[PDB]
Amino acid sequence: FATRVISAPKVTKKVFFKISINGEDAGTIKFGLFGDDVPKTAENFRALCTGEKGMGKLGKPLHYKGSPFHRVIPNFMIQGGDITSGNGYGGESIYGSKFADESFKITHDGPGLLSMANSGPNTNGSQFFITTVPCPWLNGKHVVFGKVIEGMEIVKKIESLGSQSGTPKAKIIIADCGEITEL
Repeated sequence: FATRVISAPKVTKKVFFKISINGEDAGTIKFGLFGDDVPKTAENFRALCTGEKGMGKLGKPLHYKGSPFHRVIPNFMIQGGDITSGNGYGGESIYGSKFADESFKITHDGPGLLSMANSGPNTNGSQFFITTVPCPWLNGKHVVFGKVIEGMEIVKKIESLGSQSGTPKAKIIIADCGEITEL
């Protein structure tokens, strides 16, 4: 029994980041993941929020907790998820290698979409970005797998601390993260 006539992919799992900025609590971003459409990509993100897979092959916990938003470009996107080196060059998926592009069906139609960063075809790891504008030129290059469902004002606050070069003007950390079970 449908309680909303939805114009978007179905949200099948919910996760959250708690954000600190220069060590000060900046609130919670909640995400909904499109697990019916890209289950493997959604599952990778979900597990990295809980840390449940333990230690990765690169010697760091498979866990977003403590990782920074390392590139923040106003009027474009904010990018994070380097859980191994925390500088924008690292990261690891739960699958023991970088994994293939699952689907390009969901497109970068507006702000607040979760999408995988990469370094070419089939190089998904842990790095992700959140759009703050429509980015249709990224369609077919990056796998969209979720969206912000609460705390978009925190995304905008992060975005306002960015720069044209992408170097952020404050230290923005995923202070905590996990799965929303108390649903």
